[PDB]
Amino acid sequence: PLTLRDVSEASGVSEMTVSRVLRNRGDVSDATRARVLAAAKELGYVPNKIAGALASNRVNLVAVIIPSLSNMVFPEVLTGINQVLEDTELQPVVGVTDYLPEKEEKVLYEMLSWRPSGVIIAGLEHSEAARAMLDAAGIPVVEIMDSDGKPVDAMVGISHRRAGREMAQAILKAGYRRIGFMGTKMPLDYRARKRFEGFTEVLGKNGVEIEDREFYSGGSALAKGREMTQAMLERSPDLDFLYYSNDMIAAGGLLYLLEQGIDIPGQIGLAGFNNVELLQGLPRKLATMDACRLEIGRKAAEIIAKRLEDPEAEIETRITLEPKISYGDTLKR
Amino acid sequence: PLTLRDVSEASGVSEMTVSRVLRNRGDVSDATRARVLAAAKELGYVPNKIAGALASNRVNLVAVIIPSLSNMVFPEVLTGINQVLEDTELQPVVGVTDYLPEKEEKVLYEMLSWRPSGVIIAGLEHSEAARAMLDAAGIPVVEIMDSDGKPVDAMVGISHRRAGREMAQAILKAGYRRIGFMGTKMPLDYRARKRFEGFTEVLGKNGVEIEDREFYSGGSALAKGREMTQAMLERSPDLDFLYYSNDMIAAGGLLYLLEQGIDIPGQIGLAGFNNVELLQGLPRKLATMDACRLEIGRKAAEIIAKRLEDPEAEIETRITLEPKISYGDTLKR
Repeated sequence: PLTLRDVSEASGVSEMTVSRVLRNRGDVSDATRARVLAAAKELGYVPNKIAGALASNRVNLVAVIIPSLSNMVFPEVLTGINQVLEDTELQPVVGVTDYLPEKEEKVLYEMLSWRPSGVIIAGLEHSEAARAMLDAAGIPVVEIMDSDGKPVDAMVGISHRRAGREMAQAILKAGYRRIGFMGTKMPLDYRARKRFEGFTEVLGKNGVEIEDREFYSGGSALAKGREMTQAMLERSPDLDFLYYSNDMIAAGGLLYLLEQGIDIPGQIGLAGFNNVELLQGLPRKLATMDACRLEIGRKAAEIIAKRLEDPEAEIETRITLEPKISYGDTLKR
Repeated sequence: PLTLRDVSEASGVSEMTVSRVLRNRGDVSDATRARVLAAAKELGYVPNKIAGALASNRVNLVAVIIPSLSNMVFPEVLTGINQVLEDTELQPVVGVTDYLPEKEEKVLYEMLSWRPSGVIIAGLEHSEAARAMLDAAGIPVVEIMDSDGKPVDAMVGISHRRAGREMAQAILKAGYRRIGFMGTKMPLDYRARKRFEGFTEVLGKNGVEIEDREFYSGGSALAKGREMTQAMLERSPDLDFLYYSNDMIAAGGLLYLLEQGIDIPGQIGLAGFNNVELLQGLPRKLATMDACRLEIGRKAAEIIAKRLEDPEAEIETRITLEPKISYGDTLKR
């Protein structure tokens, strides 16, 4: 339970003092200061830093609202965020939405009621109520991962539309026909859907129609990649190329194909998305594209950091990154 | 920055009434209570719920302090925490510590200054002050994952010493001699070290020892497991079993061996720890032991939830889970 009337018995000081020192209030000699502070540090007493008004006087909490920590996209984004804010000032905290508009709305509401200093949130699609909240927050807001839309305030991401188009072009160039696509967390993941639309736009444009497609509404996973790939290949045995919404499922498909002794890319080419580290420990190098996860995280915390230092900041807020396709050895012939 | 006045003018009622609807203090009819709430949502207004000082008045935040989100262990614990708190008015928030004591203390301090309603923190080893804060807090505190040492308050986990000891029992029994051990994130990960210890013991008491051993200071990685394993069969090509600190690196080693066309557990068997979903997508089924990730998180949340609704309750706060080894391929023989 421990409280103030306890820092006194140790600090041995009146009652009055303790406060005047904990929040840098009065003068108090350089000795009486580190006198009570060190007394409370022995007890484990931590000053109440939240007791305070609405905006203007906010807590050092930076709200990081993302869809999932189960893939391997955001763990890296958060790592970027931390490095930048590690310059002890603001404290990043993560809230998970599971891609549900409804839960994103409920989570942002909760965190906003705590009066944070900043908000870093994933994607550009939100419910009407959630969008209204990000608009009426008197604090900086950085929407991350996607730049195929209209940001509320700040933005840092890549164009998923492009990601899809580029991959489709490289595959057409490489000479594949009879494609086939597999994606997870659909239709909830708006970015994966955009990548698929970019892909689709180019193929049709060149008179090509995807031969087969498999969409799973649940989460990404290695097992799911093996399952979908084997199911699709039995359904459409003559496909020469498989495009996955992400590296994880692609990895699962890779291991299944190799296990079946199929020639990659001789018979079948493959490509995924995100360029996660896990790709470096596989027997073959999967074609993919870097989602720029680390940089997006560092840059997002970079904005919020400046904004809070110099209100009149006056610096770039909407950043669009353009990663390149890592070809590996599963696409080019 | 929107204010009550904004909600009042768009609602048609007095700020005093808006406040009573929001602070849920009045006796306002549901017709006007609904008109006010409906107006707050159109505007994007979020009520400041941080008007409570120190002990007695806490925010509805649940501090979830863990070391990493980059392994494949904690995202799952978090899912379990979320499932249980889904019902409640509590909102879990995560803080990463990178396994560093000094940093765990900084994160714990910051969050404790926001006066949370509960704390879920990984492990039993904390700095002097960090441990003191946890005990000075007047809230439910649950230490998760490790059940070895002594807790400050609540606890949910497994004995990592037992884990290593059990995996040693099964290994020796199957005939293996000349064991190799690979670990990652040591000496930062106390729990992995505890597993290595119980593993050693059973082996030393049976007159057996690790032929080749390599500890790694960095993070788990499928690629790292791959490199490590290759540098060990090149250094000591006569090993017959490889025990890994976690499944991530084990999976890397596994793929490598099957790539080298060797038989498992024919020429050499292998095992890990955690039992991550990723294992489900591999060509062979790696022997390992469940870390009870999901269950631990649900149970920690449950403890915090029940101790918040009825501080007088009296419930099981010290829980030790006992998972059993998961065989299949790679070990039995």
